[PDB]
Amino acid sequence: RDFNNLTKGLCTINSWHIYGKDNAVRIGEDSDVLVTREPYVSCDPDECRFYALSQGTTIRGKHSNGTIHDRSQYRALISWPLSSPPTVYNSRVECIGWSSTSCHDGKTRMSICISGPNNNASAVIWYNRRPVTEINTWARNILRTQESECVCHNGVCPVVFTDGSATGPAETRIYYFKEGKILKWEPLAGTAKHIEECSCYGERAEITCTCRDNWQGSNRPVIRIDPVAMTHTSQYICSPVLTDNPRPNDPTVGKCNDPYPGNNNNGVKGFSYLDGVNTWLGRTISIASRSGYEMLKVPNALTDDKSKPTQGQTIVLNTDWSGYSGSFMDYWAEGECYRACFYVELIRGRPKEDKVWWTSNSIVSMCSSTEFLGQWDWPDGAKIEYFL
Amino acid sequence: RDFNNLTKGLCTINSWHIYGKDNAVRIGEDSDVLVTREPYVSCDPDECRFYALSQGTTIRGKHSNGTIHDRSQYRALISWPLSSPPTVYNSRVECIGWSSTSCHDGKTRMSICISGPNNNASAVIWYNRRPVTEINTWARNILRTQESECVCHNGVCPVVFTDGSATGPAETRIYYFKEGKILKWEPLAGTAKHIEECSCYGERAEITCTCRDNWQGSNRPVIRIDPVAMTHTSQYICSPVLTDNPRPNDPTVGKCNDPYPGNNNNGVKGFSYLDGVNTWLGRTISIASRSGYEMLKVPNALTDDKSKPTQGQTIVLNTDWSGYSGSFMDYWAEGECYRACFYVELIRGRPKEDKVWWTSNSIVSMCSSTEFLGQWDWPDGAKIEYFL
Amino acid sequence: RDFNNLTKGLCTINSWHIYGKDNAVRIGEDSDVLVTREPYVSCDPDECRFYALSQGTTIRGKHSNGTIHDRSQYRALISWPLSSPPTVYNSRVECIGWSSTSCHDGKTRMSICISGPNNNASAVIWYNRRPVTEINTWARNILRTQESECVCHNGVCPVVFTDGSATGPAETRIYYFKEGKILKWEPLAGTAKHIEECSCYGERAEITCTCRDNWQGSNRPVIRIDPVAMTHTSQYICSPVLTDNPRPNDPTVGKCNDPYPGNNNNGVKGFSYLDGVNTWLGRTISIASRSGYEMLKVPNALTDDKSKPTQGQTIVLNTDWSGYSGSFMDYWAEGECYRACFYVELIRGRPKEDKVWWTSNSIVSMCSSTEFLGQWDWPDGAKIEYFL
Amino acid sequence: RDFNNLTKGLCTINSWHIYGKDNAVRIGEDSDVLVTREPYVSCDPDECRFYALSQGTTIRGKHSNGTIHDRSQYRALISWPLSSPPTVYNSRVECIGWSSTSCHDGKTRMSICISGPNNNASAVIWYNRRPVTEINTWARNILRTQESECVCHNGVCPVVFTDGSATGPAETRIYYFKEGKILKWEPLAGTAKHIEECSCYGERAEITCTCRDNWQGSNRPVIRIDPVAMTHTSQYICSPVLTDNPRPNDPTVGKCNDPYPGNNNNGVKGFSYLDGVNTWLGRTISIASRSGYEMLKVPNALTDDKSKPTQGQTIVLNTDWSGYSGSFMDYWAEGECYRACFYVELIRGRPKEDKVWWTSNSIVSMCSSTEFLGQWDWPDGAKIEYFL
Ligand SMILES: *[C@@H]1O[C@H](CO)[C@@H](O[C@@H]2O[C@H](CO)[C@@H](O[C@@H]3O[C@H](CO[C@H]4O[C@H](CO)[C@@H](O)[C@H](O[C@H]5O[C@H](CO)[C@@H](O)[C@H](O)[C@@H]5O)[C@@H]4O)[C@@H](O)[C@H](O[C@H]4O[C@H](CO)[C@@H](O)[C@H](O)[C@@H]4O[C@H]4O[C@H](CO)[C@@H](O)[C@H](O)[C@@H]4O[C@H]4O[C@H](CO)[C@@H](O)[C@H](O)[C@@H]4O)[C@@H]3O)[C@H](O)[C@H]2NC(C)=O)[C@H](O)[C@H]1NC(C)=O
Ligand SMILES: *[C@@H]1O[C@H](CO)[C@@H](O[C@@H]2O[C@H](CO)[C@@H](O[C@@H]3O[C@H](CO[C@H]4O[C@H](CO)[C@@H](O)[C@H](O[C@H]5O[C@H](CO)[C@@H](O)[C@H](O)[C@@H]5O)[C@@H]4O)[C@@H](O)[C@H](O[C@H]4O[C@H](CO)[C@@H](O)[C@H](O)[C@@H]4O[C@H]4O[C@H](CO)[C@@H](O)[C@H](O)[C@@H]4O[C@H]4O[C@H](CO)[C@@H](O)[C@H](O)[C@@H]4O)[C@@H]3O)[C@H](O)[C@H]2NC(C)=O)[C@H](O)[C@H]1NC(C)=O
Ligand SMILES: *[C@@H]1O[C@H](CO)[C@@H](O[C@@H]2O[C@H](CO)[C@@H](O[C@@H]3O[C@H](CO[C@H]4O[C@H](CO)[C@@H](O)[C@H](O[C@H]5O[C@H](CO)[C@@H](O)[C@H](O)[C@@H]5O)[C@@H]4O)[C@@H](O)[C@H](O[C@H]4O[C@H](CO)[C@@H](O)[C@H](O)[C@@H]4O[C@H]4O[C@H](CO)[C@@H](O)[C@H](O)[C@@H]4O[C@H]4O[C@H](CO)[C@@H](O)[C@H](O)[C@@H]4O)[C@@H]3O)[C@H](O)[C@H]2NC(C)=O)[C@H](O)[C@H]1NC(C)=O
Ligand SMILES: *[C@@H]1O[C@H](CO)[C@@H](O[C@@H]2O[C@H](CO)[C@@H](O[C@@H]3O[C@H](CO[C@H]4O[C@H](CO)[C@@H](O)[C@H](O[C@H]5O[C@H](CO)[C@@H](O)[C@H](O)[C@@H]5O)[C@@H]4O)[C@@H](O)[C@H](O[C@H]4O[C@H](CO)[C@@H](O)[C@H](O)[C@@H]4O[C@H]4O[C@H](CO)[C@@H](O)[C@H](O)[C@@H]4O[C@H]4O[C@H](CO)[C@@H](O)[C@H](O)[C@@H]4O)[C@@H]3O)[C@H](O)[C@H]2NC(C)=O)[C@H](O)[C@H]1NC(C)=O
Ligand SMILES: *[C@@H]1O[C@H](CO)[C@@H](O[C@@H]2O[C@H](CO)[C@@H](O)[C@H](O)[C@H]2NC(C)=O)[C@H](O)[C@H]1NC(C)=O
Ligand SMILES: CC(=O)N[C@@H]1[C@@H](O)[C@@H](F)[C@](F)(C(=O)O)O[C@H]1[C@H](O)[C@H](O)CO
Ligand SMILES: CC(=O)N[C@@H]1[C@@H](O)[C@@H](F)[C@](F)(C(=O)O)O[C@H]1[C@H](O)[C@H](O)CO
Ligand SMILES: CC(=O)N[C@@H]1[C@@H](O)[C@@H](F)[C@](F)(C(=O)O)O[C@H]1[C@H](O)[C@H](O)CO
Ligand SMILES: CC(=O)N[C@@H]1[C@@H](O)[C@@H](F)[C@](F)(C(=O)O)O[C@H]1[C@H](O)[C@H](O)CO
Ligand SMILES: [Ca+2]
Ligand SMILES: [Ca+2]
Ligand SMILES: [Ca+2]
Ligand SMILES: [Ca+2]
Repeated sequence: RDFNNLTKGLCTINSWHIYGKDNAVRIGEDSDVLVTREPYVSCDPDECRFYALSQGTTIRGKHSNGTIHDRSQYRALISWPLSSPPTVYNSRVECIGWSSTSCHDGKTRMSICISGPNNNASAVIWYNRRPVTEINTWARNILRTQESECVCHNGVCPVVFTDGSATGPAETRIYYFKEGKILKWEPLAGTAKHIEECSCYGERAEITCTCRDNWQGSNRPVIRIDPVAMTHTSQYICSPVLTDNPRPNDPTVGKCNDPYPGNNNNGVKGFSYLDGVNTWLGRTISIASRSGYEMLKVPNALTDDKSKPTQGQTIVLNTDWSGYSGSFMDYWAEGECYRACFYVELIRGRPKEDKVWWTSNSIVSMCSSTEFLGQWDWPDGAKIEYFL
Repeated sequence: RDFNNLTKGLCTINSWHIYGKDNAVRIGEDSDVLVTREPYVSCDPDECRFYALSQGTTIRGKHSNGTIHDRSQYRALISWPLSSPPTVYNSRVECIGWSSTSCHDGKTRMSICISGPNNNASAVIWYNRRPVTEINTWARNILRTQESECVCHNGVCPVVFTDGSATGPAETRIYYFKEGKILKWEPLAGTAKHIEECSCYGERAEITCTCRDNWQGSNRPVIRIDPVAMTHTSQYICSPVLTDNPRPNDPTVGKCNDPYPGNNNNGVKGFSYLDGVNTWLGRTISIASRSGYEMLKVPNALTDDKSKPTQGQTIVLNTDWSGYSGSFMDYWAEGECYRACFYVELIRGRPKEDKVWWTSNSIVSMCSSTEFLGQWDWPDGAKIEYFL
Repeated sequence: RDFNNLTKGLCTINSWHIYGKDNAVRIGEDSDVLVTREPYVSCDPDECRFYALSQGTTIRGKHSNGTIHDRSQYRALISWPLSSPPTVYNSRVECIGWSSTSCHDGKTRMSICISGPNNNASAVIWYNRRPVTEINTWARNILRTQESECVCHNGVCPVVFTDGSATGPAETRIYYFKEGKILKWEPLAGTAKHIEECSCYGERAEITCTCRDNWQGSNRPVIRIDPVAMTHTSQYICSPVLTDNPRPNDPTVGKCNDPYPGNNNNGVKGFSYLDGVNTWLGRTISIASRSGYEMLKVPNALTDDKSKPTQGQTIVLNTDWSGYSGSFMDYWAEGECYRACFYVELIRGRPKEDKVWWTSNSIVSMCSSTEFLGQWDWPDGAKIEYFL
Repeated sequence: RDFNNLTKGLCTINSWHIYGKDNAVRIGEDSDVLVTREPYVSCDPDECRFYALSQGTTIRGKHSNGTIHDRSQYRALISWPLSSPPTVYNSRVECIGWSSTSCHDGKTRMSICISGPNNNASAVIWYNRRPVTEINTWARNILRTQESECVCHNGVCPVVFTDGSATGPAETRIYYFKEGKILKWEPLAGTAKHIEECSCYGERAEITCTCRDNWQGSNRPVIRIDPVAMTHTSQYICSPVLTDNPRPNDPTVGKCNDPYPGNNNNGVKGFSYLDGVNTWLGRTISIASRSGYEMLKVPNALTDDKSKPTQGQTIVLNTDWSGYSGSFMDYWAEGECYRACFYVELIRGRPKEDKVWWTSNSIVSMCSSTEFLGQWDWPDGAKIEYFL
């Protein structure tokens, strides 16, 4: 009924508790589970749901062959109930396309899907489950967006798009939507040199996005957005605890205003919570592949170029596959503070498990606790041999 | 709560954006997807849904053998959520029969199914999901209707029926319903010589239907209906851009008040938006079979017998199957104008793909954008070899 | 919100239009459809649904072997949306048992299931989806009830039960429920000599039930109930158009107050609408087995022992299986009169189709039209060979 | 809208009537039914549902191999509609973990799942389907809880947890929750020597729990809780009718304040209704394995150490498998008293049926009748040979 406002700060993060897990690849071995990738989580005022890009086939279906490809006419943003698997019978299609974001502004949901050939893509912006605005490609090279939820404040929902090269300068724009209409857009500013796949959260009337510099950086770019002024800035996480993948080994000193070098032309969607001493970074455990997942408390990671971990939690062991990770919060929970949450995509099949013809994923998701909770690890759990 | 009134004009159509796609044949290769044909789309005030005639069997079921036949006791109008596939578990049966139409008047939904042997068919008119009126065959030769949504204005929902020959003069009637009760009916008037399968839209208190002349015309007949006076007229699209299928090659000058000759006794359901310079026509790309699909901006197509395209958009490549197409709009969207939409049925299996015993379809649907958006093509996406 | 009152008479019945058909055995050949029998239809104020006794297994499941048996611990009254099939995923369990009835009183639904061994059965009466009353067997020989909907008037819902022999005198009782509580019960009165499986309808504050005399009668017993006085009487349909099965050939004169002889110890659930000249009887076409189904207009069938048909309609051809049939009406439809409806169970598998190990059914249902509509036939449609 | 208060006493229990049965293993032989164990039943004000711990795989899925294990990352508390099976498509995930409880306080539902390795487990307390409180392991040895519903009074919902050895003294705590927040907790008091898996019910402002002494007792410990004072006590059922499993033969005199010896280090979740002369105890019929299930009326079982049965009812024959059993009541039923209900888990597969690689269960549930109803037996009904 009223637009949500980001009026709280982050709760104190002392560990992470289990929130949701769908076991999709395990279940889908013998039931009608859609092939997906690029999942995330997003809340409405009365319900939190899982989101992902469907590949328009089941896992056991013969059409799962070739689902390593990212962009086809058979993809769609779907959502489904928390910790269920994305099945043919319980998945709701939000919009058609192969890159997406979605967020609820307190009154209703905006969802954005991009589709088209590489040189001629377009975003359709849906609001209250109707298409309202369309944006054509501006650089004719894979118009793409967050692949995790956007955040709204007083009806204003900023969204980061990038169009242009994955391996060289690109054109990044921040659109400021309200009711699916464009209030304003800006070209990227500040010192981030390449932006993809922003993972975002809102607190005290500011939106923080941790992104992927695909071109040069193994540290992550950060965009900080003021949704009232509709202005933003960008920099990198200063910390030497480097959080992209693949990446070089951690140094002793990071970079604040440039890419930390050592790996070019590659990366993974990731996230952080940047809140002074209450700062936690996610990363794959492996420097070489999307294997393992950990949370590291790195006080002042954003601003301190020598900051190292003071605490940590294993999410996925290094002998298990991970993938994309991103941020969401239940903005509508009761209580004095916003509880940080994240999900990790657990990718299975190709390219690393190539005895199957498909690529898919399941989801694990955690939220922060002010307790110091015991840790477990949360693998996908499927036996690929079963699919042979 | 109030009856809807057609109080807006059409938005400016500068391209088409993707709206819905169900990927049904791909998904149904390995999940419980009903065999269908004759699909369409229709909105309620709070939801838009996919509609089709079920064949009362799944695609992988052995009973899909023989589903090339149009009329059986196993067919029913079903609806299901936008861009989901029509599954056994998520499909709602509207009514029983093998020819249908459906539309929401602002307060509730009217659905019409016709069933029976060829010589003794009957329409049952359902309103608020209860049968209210029944109409017996008047020419004892396949009583049949639109196979796409009707349109209502102030409670009045006109519906075009035809009973009689597919290959010679037939008896076409326009019924004017309100709350499922017949207010009036008229025999066809004006210069259209044969009418089937009207695709209709409403704007500024008038309903425009683009139909199929199965007997003689490769140009399409048009019925224009005044739902307040409850009167109508008919003519043909004047344009030489001919839009039935199969059809002769395009001439330089069309016919306004007679069938454009060259193909007899055949056709496909299609549609147009006829709005002065804002006029767009759909057609299969092939003149010979239901292959490919394009949208052509043909200013004044209705009234100008020399009008040629000034713009276009590919929907389905000519190396992919199409099928029926039709019109719908979300009459309940907020905004100053009605956004034109359409769907294309993508038919698979028999008669052209005859290594399978079944015939089915998936759906793609688009709405108009006031942007000039990049184009993609939208095939069914299924590999028939997988079903062998 | 208010209790429904039977304030209307029957509409004029001039033919029957198709209402619902689930095609369950066809669909269930390759999807998760529950094995059922003893189906019926019943309306709530906002929805009409299909009802049946599940056998607690799918048709393709190995546990369908043996489902020819009527009474097991694996049976339950289920309901599901009109013209859908009873699937594992869309069926709601009303109550547990192997004999049932159900009806909505205008405020909420009463459902009754009987379970137990033959000598120790009990009815549980559910109201607003909670168990409220229980009734123990009184004759220790298969306590059993209607297998089709009950009818309510001002909160009073009479229900006919029989306990005792199927082939000799039994103890039949009429319970008068309100909010699931017993207001009163009576032993059977009038001249009916054996009662099973009453099919009931309500009009002008009276409830009429057409039942099965299993012991001696090939004419059907009738119970007429006054739900305000909570009293009833019974007789037989006088007409020589005999409507049980199996049955002797039709004579020229029937019996009003005794069983019409010729077949002993056998029968089928059936129904009629007894309304002076507006009287229609259902019967299987075959005198020998549950094959075919027709509706016959037999003016004054109840009271005229020489009355013969003046009109008719084929529902199921004599080369197709039928089964149980029963009455229901949408008491909540708008309009000046109650539209008569019925369903026919289309039984497949054992005992007549014994190359399969299972017995199941699909449903067809019709309502009356004041038009003279063309007729079709409505078989189950499944090919048993597909299940071999 | 208001918190529920335990203002009624128990109805008179004169027998048990059938309430719910899901036939899950039968149905799941050929449909997408999740593998489960540790089921229970719990009501909301408008709906009663089945609950269990999923194993994150279907029964026919290859991942069912190994589901004899109790604790994995693939488990979750799920709920589903009464007497449906827990399917992939109709199951709602309450929370992630391998030990649980859940109860509705009149305004909304609290659910609690525990997850983690054996030495580092944690409880997450969800309220209104959001995580609110987390509790870390205190004895670093499988933190575990009830595995059946909790009970609330005026917003206060006590919950029994145990952390520590299964075969020696452990640390049991009673947490008093309100809106998912901890109001208070107490260490176990009174004379019970070991507590696991409390089955609880509420009447006249007191909560009674019948638990499992795994270490020494074949009589059951009882905890009685005052949810207004937030205090409790504990003792054993005095009766010589011993109700754990496995167990020695029944003696003539029981123990009130110590474990009845004869079996060490083993047991089964069970329940009783302790209400003076209106006292009923459940037990497996076999003393040696989880086979058979009966209800025994044992007047004053709680307080009389020589009390023997005066009445009984067979629930499951001794030639059929049983398992866990527990208590629930519909606190929101209308009427002068609370109707006692219980469920029995019918375990199938390993360890006793070891030709299959999986372990799963179905559910049967009964409520009390003030009639003396005939008895049936209620086995799972599945043929294990079908799964070979
Ligand atoms: C029950 O549950 C408990 C809660 O989960 C669990 O306890 C938790 O245990 C985990 C696992 O050990 C702890 O996580 C670690 O935390 C480390 C930080 O803590 C240390 O440093 C602080 C500052 O100097 C100290 O304050 C702190 O001391 C305090 O706490 C102690 C408890 O553990 C207590 O005993 C003390 O008294 C004191 O009060 C403590 O000494 C953190 O450093 C560590 O992360 C690094 O190590 C991991 C390898 O294990 C890496 O995977 C990770 O990436 C980090 O190392 C990498 O990066 C560093 C920073 O850049 C580099 O310096 C390293 O060299 C290393 O770099 C290599 O690896 C990278 C990754 O592959 C690569 O990219 C690089 O290039 C390079 O190759 C870890 O997070 C956790 O904090 C505990 N939580 C709590 C509340 O105690 C308990 O164990 C469970 N109990 C049981 C019985 O099972
Ligand atoms: C990114 O996305 C962009 C947006 O989609 C995309 O640009 C789009 O490109 C398509 C594909 O080319 C364009 O569609 C065509 O539009 C044609 C009309 O435009 C021409 O004519 C106008 C009037 O004379 C001119 O105003 C116009 O010029 C303007 O626009 C230009 C941009 O393209 C620009 O460069 C200029 O500066 C200027 O400002 C332009 O010249 C339209 O004619 C065409 O349709 C015909 O051709 C198709 C074959 O491609 C047929 O399939 C179709 O049916 C039409 O031809 C048939 O029918 C005609 C009419 O009857 C006959 O005359 C023909 O002979 C032919 O008949 C045969 O075929 C029939 C079908 O099988 C058969 O039935 C007959 O019997 C016979 O056999 C097409 O629609 C589109 O408008 C562009 N949109 C926009 C906004 O620009 C861009 O390419 C993408 N970019 C990248 C990098 O990939
Ligand atoms: C398009 O749709 C139309 C609507 O459905 C359809 O027309 C319908 O056609 C059907 C099929 O013929 C009609 O049903 C029959 O109706 C018979 C009654 O009507 C006759 O008798 C009346 C009174 O004497 C006359 O008023 C009436 O005349 C009027 O109507 C005529 C239209 O048909 C018109 O032409 C006239 O001008 C006039 O105005 C008419 O003559 C009815 O008797 C019949 O049922 C019996 O026959 C069936 C066999 O076909 C049996 O299956 C059925 O059980 C009945 O016979 C059995 O029982 C009788 C009574 O006991 C016995 O006397 C018989 O001997 C027989 O008994 C044997 O069989 C039993 C069953 O197996 C067995 O149990 C016994 O032991 C014994 O073995 C049938 O219902 C229908 O009324 C028409 N409806 C309308 C509105 O016209 C039209 O055909 C379709 N059009 C096309 C082009 O396809
Ligand atoms: C239709 O439905 C009817 C309703 O269900 C059904 O009638 C019911 O029948 C059952 C099955 O018989 C009855 O259950 C039993 O009830 C016994 C108690 O009743 C007796 O004792 C009372 C007190 O002394 C008497 O008041 C009572 O008399 C009254 O009622 C009679 C009706 O039956 C009537 O005829 C009389 O006139 C009178 O008015 C009656 O005599 C109860 O004792 C019994 O349970 C024990 O026996 C079972 C074996 O069948 C065990 O499985 C069970 O565990 C109990 O025995 C074990 O434990 C005892 C206590 O500790 C020990 O003393 C025993 O030795 C034994 O111990 C061994 O076994 C244990 C379990 O394995 C093991 O752990 C031990 O270590 C040891 O090895 C049973 O519950 C029921 O009450 C009837 N209900 C009603 C309302 O009548 C009727 O039969 C059905 N009709 C048809 C036609 O099918
Ligand atoms: C059916 O008839 C009964 C009996 O007349 C109606 O019941 C009355 O309803 C009114 C207003 O809702 C009450 O205030 C009276 O107390 C009712 N009872 C009696 C015994 O008079 C009932 O409303 C009618 N049902 C419908 C749908 O109109
Ligand atoms: C799931 C898995 O098996 N992940 C492993 C790690 O356990 C570790 F062994 C590692 F060496 C590493 O990168 O850290 O290799 C990866 C992985 O095999 C490769 O990077 C790519 O093939
Ligand atoms: C899907 C497909 O393959 N469509 C093709 C067109 O690609 C083209 F090649 C064409 F020649 C034509 O009609 O335009 O043939 C049709 C088709 O094969 C036939 O008309 C009928 O068999
Ligand atoms: C479905 C079917 O085939 N029904 C037929 C009728 O078509 C007819 F041929 C008849 F003779 C008859 O009873 O009327 O036989 C029955 C049936 O075969 C038997 O009664 C029992 O086996
Ligand atoms: C289901 C079943 O077959 N249960 C039987 C009882 O019928 C009975 F025979 C009994 F001896 C007994 O314990 O009471 O054995 C058990 C069981 O086989 C074992 O205890 C463990 O293997
Ligand atoms: Ca990078
Ligand atoms: Ca034509
Ligand atoms: Ca009989
Ligand atoms: Ca024990």
